[PDB]
Amino acid sequence: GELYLDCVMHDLRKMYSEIDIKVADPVVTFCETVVETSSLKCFAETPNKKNKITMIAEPLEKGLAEDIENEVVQITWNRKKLGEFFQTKYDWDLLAARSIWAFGPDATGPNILVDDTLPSEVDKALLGSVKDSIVQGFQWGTREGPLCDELIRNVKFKILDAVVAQEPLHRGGGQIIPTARRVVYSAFLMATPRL
Amino acid sequence: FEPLVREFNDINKIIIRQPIRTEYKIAFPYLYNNLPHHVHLTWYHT
Repeated sequence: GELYLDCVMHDLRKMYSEIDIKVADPVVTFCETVVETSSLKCFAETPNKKNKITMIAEPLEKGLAEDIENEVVQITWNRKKLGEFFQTKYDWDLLAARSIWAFGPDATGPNILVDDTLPSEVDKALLGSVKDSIVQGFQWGTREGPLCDELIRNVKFKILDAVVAQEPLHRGGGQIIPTARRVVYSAFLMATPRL
Repeated sequence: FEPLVREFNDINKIIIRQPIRTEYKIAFPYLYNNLPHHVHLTWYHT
């Protein structure tokens, strides 16, 4: 607050650095959000056309995000227990209850990552190998910030088609991390960004 | 009284949301001015 920064600027000047300091007018930190389901989805690949990622975005409810901020909906327990908590608190679907991948910009973040591509996610041996690179791109791109490098609050990202080439073994992870980043940017920016 | 002393603050990069009312420089002297020399602190609440 005001008196806190007044006290630390007094401390800075009078105790450690005697230097005159130009100080601008204070601004606050801002955030970002999405308020509606996504449009015709963008799928994007690497410079070498190898691996695609299909993602839509729609807002998880206020209660969902505020309870993830209060750690009660943490994925650290059994996936079945997490799914049962989703079912007993938010009428959540069972097929969507046991497919959630990660959270976002920290250990408890205001985003959520869901998979529902039931005929095409029988390709699990080739999905789960790059699923962790999707998480490594997901958390990093959600703590980056598209517009003015702020944080992204209360947005659900949902992957609907995973087209990954057979045995990448060096291409997959390292190339899908910027793909996860760029498809996260597309699914965010396309069909209702808000501040 | 009489004066005792006698690309950062760009006007396109600073939101003027509230006009800075001048008594802020009294109430919080370090946070609202540059070069606060020979300044006195204030007792602010009983």
